Amino acid sequence: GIQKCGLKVISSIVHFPDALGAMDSVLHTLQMYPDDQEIQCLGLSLIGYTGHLLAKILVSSLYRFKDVAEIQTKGFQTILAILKLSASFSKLLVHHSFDLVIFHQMSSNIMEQKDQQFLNLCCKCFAKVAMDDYLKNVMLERACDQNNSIMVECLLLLGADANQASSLICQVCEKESSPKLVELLLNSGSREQDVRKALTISIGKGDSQIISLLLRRLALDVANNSICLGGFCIGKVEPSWLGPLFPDKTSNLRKQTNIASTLARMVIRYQMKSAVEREYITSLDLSANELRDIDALSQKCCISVHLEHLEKLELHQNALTSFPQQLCETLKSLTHLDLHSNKFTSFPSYLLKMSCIANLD
Amino acid sequence: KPHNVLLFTLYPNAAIIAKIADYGIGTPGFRAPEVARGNVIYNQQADVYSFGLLLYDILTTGGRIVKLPDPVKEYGCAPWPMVEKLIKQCLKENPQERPTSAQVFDILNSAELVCLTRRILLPKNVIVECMVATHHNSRNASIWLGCGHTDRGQLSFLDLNTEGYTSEEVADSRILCLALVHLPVEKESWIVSGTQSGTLLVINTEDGKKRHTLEKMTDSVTCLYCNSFSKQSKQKNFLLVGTADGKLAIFEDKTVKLKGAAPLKILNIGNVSTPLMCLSESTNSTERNVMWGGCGTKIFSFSNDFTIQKLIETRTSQLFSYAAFSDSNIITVVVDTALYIAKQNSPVVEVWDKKTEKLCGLIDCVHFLREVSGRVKTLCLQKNTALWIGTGGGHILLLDLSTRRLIRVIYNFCNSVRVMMTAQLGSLKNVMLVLGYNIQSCLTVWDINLPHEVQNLEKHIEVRKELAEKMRRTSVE
Ligand SMILES: CNC(=O)c1cc(Oc2ccc(NC(=O)Nc3cc(C(C)(C)C)nn3-c3ccc4ncccc4c3)c(F)c2)ccn1
Repeated sequence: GIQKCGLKVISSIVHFPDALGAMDSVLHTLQMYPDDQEIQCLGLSLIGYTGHLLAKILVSSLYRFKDVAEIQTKGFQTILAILKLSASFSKLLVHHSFDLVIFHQMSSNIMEQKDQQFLNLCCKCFAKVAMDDYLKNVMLERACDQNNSIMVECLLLLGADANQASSLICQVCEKESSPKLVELLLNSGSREQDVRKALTISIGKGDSQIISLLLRRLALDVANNSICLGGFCIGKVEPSWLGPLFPDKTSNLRKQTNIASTLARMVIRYQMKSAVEREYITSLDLSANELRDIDALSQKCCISVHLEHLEKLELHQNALTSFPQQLCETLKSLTHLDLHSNKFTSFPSYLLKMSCIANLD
Repeated sequence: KPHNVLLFTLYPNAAIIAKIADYGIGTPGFRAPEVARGNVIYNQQADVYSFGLLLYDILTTGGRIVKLPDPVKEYGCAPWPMVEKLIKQCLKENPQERPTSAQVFDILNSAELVCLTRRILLPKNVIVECMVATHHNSRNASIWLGCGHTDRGQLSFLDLNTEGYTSEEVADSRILCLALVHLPVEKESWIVSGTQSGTLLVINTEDGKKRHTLEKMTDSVTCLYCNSFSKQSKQKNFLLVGTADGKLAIFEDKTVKLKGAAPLKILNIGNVSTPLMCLSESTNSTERNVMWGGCGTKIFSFSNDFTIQKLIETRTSQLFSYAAFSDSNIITVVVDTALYIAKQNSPVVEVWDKKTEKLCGLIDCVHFLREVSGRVKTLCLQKNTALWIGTGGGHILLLDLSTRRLIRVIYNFCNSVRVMMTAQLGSLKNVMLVLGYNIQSCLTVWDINLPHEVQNLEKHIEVRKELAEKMRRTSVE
């Protein structure tokens, strides 16, 4: 019990010149006393300069409470000092637990608070670990394993190979994720084959939101005003997927947040300073998707008003059996309809009721 | 031949789109002249003529299918020039003139090739700093470029569709800038330009004889602007003008219709010491009622009531940067979430904040140019957070507002960019018009999707290279 007041005496003597080991002693006490000793563990100066247990004890002490204002800033100053002593400390740091505490503190409403000096030290530590970009890829993998889209954008902006690894996008899409995260991964470069595998995955675990997010990248060309879903082997088709693909002119542009970009700008500055020191869609290709019916297109969710302006519908090389009559009257502006290589048995006469049909196949 | 090219998908952003196959079954239509004569030995260069013929067929969309003529003249098509230059270069009788296949691929790998839509070379005359755009979406697509070689002014009318222009000296004194006002309700489309003597002509593009002169100002004219208070508001439009004596005079678009029209209001923001140079409008809709302008070393922002809302002093800039560059008037101003400022004879760009009225960032174009005089001349900004920078050395810089990084550097097309601004043609597409030196004046039209096209092309070529290397290594293994 006397170790508490003993550490008080220790804090008194460290100010004297040539205090030199006492590092092993205080480490054993910190492992013994979690709360009180760690409150004064800021006295830990540059000592010992290689035991990973010491760094593990440091990070575990920071994370065990993670809600006391002073120990966070004190511990951040301590870890900043030791990484300046040795760059190899950064490797083991991000290896053990650095993400679990860093993401937690920077996402727990770190903004909108008068902690400018606090954020400055955290960004200084960020710019310090930003070196050896392989570590950044590790941080990205860990930041995607959890559902924290607030900091993934920062990692991408600092420069991270999103095609590093079962690639990243398939991992994110396999587990339940947020639309913001998959969007940020698609906007950054990612191999087309990886995106295709991710579409198959999200087809299995039916989720309209992620399906539309991917199809807006694979099979949409805004210049031509055409959906190009040709050969994706989407065994079915739902109007809730093609919904956001169509323009839906009611939608607008709004910057929801900017904290990530500004955070990225200041860590880049700190790294640089440390180095110095109408128009509807008129086509819908559904060919070769191994369909078996299109009955799911009837009084559709916001897709009915958009099909009225379709001027082409490629449905060839599928396996259909009929053409839904309700769709025939909804498609009030077709000119080119393609139905060849399907499996039909009798000509649907009502196909010739379409208002402007001009090329039937 | 086009018969021997296979297509896998029609999606432009695809890894593999076109493929080559020798069907195993030369031809009069596509015979190379060396092969056609037959007194030749096969050389790598021989296929380049066939490739150029393929390019000609693609440009003409198989017009030849159903000493070659001019691709534009023979069959109606978009100019899309540097591909025409490539066709001219490769289709050469001398075998040594044919570029190597690697060279052809490299010059085909340039995103400027896709972005550059049209290029017009004005005949030998005084270069035009003046530039206007047409609001008409009909076949009438033209600009109101103007030059002055004498005391009296002169104007030109150049139609992009017909590629022809008519020029005549109409103004008794030189013109320095122009504005265009459109009132389709009254079907009144008028062009106003200001004389260096200190008066203005307003001229109707429907009838060239509708020429009347406004009231006089003490000193010459620096800039003009025509402000529309959005298309969903009942506010009336105004012709703003900025003179060299700090006079910010407001003409009403209905007042100017009568001869001898009196300006309604005047603001004496500056003087001869700090003359007003330019005006700009806020890109975001949240400040569209707030108009900004660079009155020399001062920046004024005023609401729709013509009362100043904010003043910013540029004399605080030299505390960090060089004094001589900072001690100059601001030439161009871009209004967004952060103000972008370029001043006369300066190679650096300042970033101001509309809230703190304090410097937020510096853009050093000198470093960017040295990476590949450097004085910045003109600016323009678009919705997709990409900024275009015109330099005095004939270079164009592309930056992204998201990261303030360099996207691309454009050169070898003009000697010095004078002005550069966004426009819409008769097909409702948005393009960028750039005017540069060559002294000859050259006009270039660029696609508005230039940064996105650059990024897409870079990613696509990287993907293709990676796939090619991986499959070649797999084949070797
Ligand atoms: C709708 N879909 C279709 O219609 C469709 C049809 C289709 O039919 C075929 C087309 C071409 C080929 N074969 C080749 O192209 N061989 C080839 C390539 C080259 C290159 C690589 C040098 C160009 N050299 N030689 C090649 C090689 C050796 C030869 N020896 C003697 C004579 C000629 C030779 C040519 C084929 F087998 C089938 C394929 C895909 N889709």
